[PDB]
Amino acid sequence: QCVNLTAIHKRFDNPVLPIIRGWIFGTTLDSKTQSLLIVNNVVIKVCEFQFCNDPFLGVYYHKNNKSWMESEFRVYSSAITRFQTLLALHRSYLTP
Amino acid sequence: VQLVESGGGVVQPGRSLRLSCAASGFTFSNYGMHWVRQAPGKGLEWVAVIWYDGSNKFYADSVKGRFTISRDNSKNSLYLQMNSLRAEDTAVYFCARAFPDSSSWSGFTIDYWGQGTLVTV
Amino acid sequence: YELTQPPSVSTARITCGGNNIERKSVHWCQQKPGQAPALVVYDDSDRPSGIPERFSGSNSGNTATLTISRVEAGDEADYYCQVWDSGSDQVIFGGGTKLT
Ligand SMILES: *[C@@H]1O[C@H](CO[C@@H]2O[C@@H](C)[C@@H](O)[C@@H](O)[C@@H]2O)[C@@H](O[C@@H]2O[C@H](CO)[C@@H](O)[C@H](O)[C@H]2NC(C)=O)[C@H](O)[C@H]1NC(C)=O
Ligand SMILES: *[C@@H]1O[C@H](CO[C@@H]2O[C@@H](C)[C@@H](O)[C@@H](O)[C@@H]2O)[C@@H](O)[C@H](O)[C@H]1NC(C)=O
Repeated sequence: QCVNLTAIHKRFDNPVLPIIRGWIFGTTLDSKTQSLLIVNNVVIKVCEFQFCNDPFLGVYYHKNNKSWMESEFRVYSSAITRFQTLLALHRSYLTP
Repeated sequence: VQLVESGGGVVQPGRSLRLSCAASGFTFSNYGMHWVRQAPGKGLEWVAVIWYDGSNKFYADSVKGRFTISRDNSKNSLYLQMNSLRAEDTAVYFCARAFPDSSSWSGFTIDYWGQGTLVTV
Repeated sequence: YELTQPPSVSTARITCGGNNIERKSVHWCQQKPGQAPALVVYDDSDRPSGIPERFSGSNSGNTATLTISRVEAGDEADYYCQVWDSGSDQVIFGGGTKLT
């Protein structure tokens, strides 16, 4: 369920370090190690996560209803020295 | 807005075939594109979609790992490389222009369809 | 995810069932014999330019409907129901309903 995106400088660059919903903390940040996932909506889990190269929470209005917001949990495909921020991205923030 | 498929024909099982679609009448680089196939006597079956910048490629479960979708914005053209074709892959292949789906973050429906090209395996 | 719709319909109403389909946008395309499909309805009830006001629709509960009023002989085509499945990033098509 991963999507290639590469904060929003339209260019997108959200690098892993040694509008915001949460964070990913871990080492290899893949299925070979336990990683910590913190997401607000708070849900905090430690699992054998296989994270996306560009993990995020997609945000859109359900059928263009401004009173009904929905999101896509594009963070990992399966379920500390490095971390990255999980952003809330509207499609319009990435398109021309 | 027009789409023209080519590269169809007759092949044997186990062999590959590359299809292409020429786009004109619109800015190709601003739209995502779909491939859809229709076996004789059957309904429409989705094959793959590619984003306008070529960064994201999604495939139907039945073709994933065998078919590759790609685009060339400079040449205003769409390609589909089909490897290891089987008898079950006999169908008319269409290229089509994607349209944003309001119920999904980056989902698409299909707006403009080409005439399609027949591939027999 | 899959859609379910009848092989054919003789105002014509074409139904498209699914699991809580209300939460998904339903789109419809019309394919005439010997011709490519064309978009008729999108986002449940919106029409693209060129489509007659005769074409309308709705989406509620576990079913969606394409309603074609004042049906003409020129409408004798295979109408397909499709949605985007965000769970697998696939376009899901129904069997297709033929009008007569
Ligand atoms: C997300 O991208 C990865 C990596 O692909 C590279 O970067 C892209 C932005 C684009 O420039 C590609 O042409 C680059 O190759 C995709 O993983 C690759 O998938 C292809 C098959 O299509 C495979 O041959 C490569 O070996 C894969 N590379 C790696 C590192 O795994 C991935 O599929 C893309 N995700 C989606 C949904 O498209
Ligand atoms: C827009 O959405 C309004 C709110 O709907 C309710 O809250 C949302 C977040 C969901 O939980 C939904 O299932 C709930 O029913 C509706 O009251 C309103 O009618 C909607 N308007 C349109 C045009 O769809």
